[PDB]
Amino acid sequence: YRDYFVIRGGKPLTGKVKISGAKNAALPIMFATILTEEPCTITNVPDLLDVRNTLLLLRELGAELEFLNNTVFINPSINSFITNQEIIRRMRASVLSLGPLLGRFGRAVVGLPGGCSIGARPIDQHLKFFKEAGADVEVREGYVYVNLKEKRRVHFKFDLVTVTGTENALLYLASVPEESILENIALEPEVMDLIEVLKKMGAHVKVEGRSAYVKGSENLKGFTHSVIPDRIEAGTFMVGAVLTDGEILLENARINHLRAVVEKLKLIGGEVVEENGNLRVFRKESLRACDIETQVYPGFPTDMQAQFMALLSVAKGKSRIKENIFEHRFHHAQELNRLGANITVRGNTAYVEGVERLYGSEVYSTDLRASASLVLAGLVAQGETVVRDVYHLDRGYEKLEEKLKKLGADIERVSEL
Ligand SMILES: CC(=O)N[C@H]1[C@@H](OP(=O)(O)OP(=O)(O)OC[C@H]2O[C@@H](n3ccc(=O)[nH]c3=O)[C@H](O)[C@@H]2O)O[C@H](CO)[C@@H](O)[C@@H]1O[C@H](C)C(=O)O
Repeated sequence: YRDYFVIRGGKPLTGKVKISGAKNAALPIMFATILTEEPCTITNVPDLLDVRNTLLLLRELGAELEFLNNTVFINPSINSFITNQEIIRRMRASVLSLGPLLGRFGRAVVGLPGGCSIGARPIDQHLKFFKEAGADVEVREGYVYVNLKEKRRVHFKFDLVTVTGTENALLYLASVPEESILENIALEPEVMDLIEVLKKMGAHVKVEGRSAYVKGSENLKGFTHSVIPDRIEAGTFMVGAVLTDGEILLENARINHLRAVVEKLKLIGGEVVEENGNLRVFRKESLRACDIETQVYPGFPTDMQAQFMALLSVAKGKSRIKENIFEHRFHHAQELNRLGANITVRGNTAYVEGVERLYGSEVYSTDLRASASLVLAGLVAQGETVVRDVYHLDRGYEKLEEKLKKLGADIERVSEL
C-alpha cells in the first residue's frame, strides 16, 4: 500500500510511551514452535507486518494459530517443509524456518533470499553451517534443497558474527540429541531470548564468551514465553526525546539491552534516568557531534545508526558515523540531505556536519528500521515533512505514529492504496 505520514514539525515529545515486544525476538521464537508438536503460547508479541507474515508462513506450513492481544497461541501441526519464494521475498528472515524444518523432518525446501535494499546480504554462513552439520545442500529453481541423512553432533565456527545465522544453527541443534558446539556466535538480546525458549523446550544451552554448547532433544516440549521488549524501538524514542528537546518516560523497556545507545546519547547531550524500570529521557546539554561505529551487540546497533544520524544532523560539529555491519546502509543520509542536512558519504563512513535547522519536504522510507530516522527528522524540520511508503515502518514498529501522537507529535497518517 501507499500510505504515508505528514509530520508538521516543531513540538517537543513529552509524556509516557509503552515499548512493544521485540520483533526480532518474536520471529525466531515463533519459528522455534516448529520443533515441537505441543501447543505453545507467546506473549508480548508486537502486531506489525513481519510478525503477521511469519504467522502466515506457519499457517502455510500447517500450524493452527491465533493472534490476539499481542499473544500468539499455536498448535504446531506442521505438515509441510516448503517455505515458498514469495514469503522469502517479503521477508528474508523467513530463512529461519530452515533450521526447525530440518530438525523436524530431516529435509527442507526454502526459497533463497534475493538482494535487499540494506545490502546483498548473502546467507553463506547459514548454508555453510548446514553443510558442516552433514546435510546435502543444493540450490535449484531458486530454492535451497536440504536433506539430512542422519543427525549427528556438530562443531562449527562462524567466519563472521551473524544474528540469524546463529539462530538458525541453534534452532537445528536444539533438535539433535548430542553435544554440539558453536563458536563466534551473535550475543544479541534476541538471540539470548530464543535460547531461553529452546531451554524451556528441553534443550540444554550454555553460553560462554561467543561459544554456545548445545545438547538437543528429539522430544521437545511446548512452551509459554513473554518476549523481551524491543530495544530498537526504545532507542528510537530516546533519540526522539533528545532531538526534540522534550521529556519522555519509557515504560517496559530494559536498560540492560541499551548500554551502547545510552552511552552515545549522553555524549551527544542527552540524559537517561532510571526510575524503577522506567527510563526518563531528556536533553541535558546543547547537542554536540560524536563519532559512532556500528558493531555487533553489545556494541552500537546498526539498527540505531540512522536515528542517531538524524539527531547529529542538527548537533554542533562534524560527526563520523561508520558502518561495520551493513556498510551499504546509508540511503537515509541523502533523504536527510533533502531536509537541509549536510551529510557526506565516503565508502562505509558518513560524515555529518551539523546544521542549525532542517527544512521539511518529501522523503521516502526504504528500510523497516532505519527509515524511522526520517520520521524523527520530520519532528524538528521547519514546516512539513511527508514520509512516503510507511509500509516499511509498519514492518518494523508497532503503532509508531500513534505512540508519537500520544507524545505530542503533530503527525498523521494518510491511507493510500
Ligand atoms: C530477523 C532479524 O533478526 N534481523 C536482524 C539481523 O539480520 P541478520 O541478517 O541476521 O544480520 P547478520 O547476519 O548478523 O548480518 C551482519 C553482516 O554479516 C553479513 N553476512 C551475514 C550472514 C551470512 O551468511 N553472510 C554474510 O555475509 C551480512 O551481509 C551483514 O553485512 O541482525 C541485523 C544486525 O543486527 C539486524 O539489522 C536485522 O534487522 C533487520 C533490519 C530486520 O529487522 O528485518
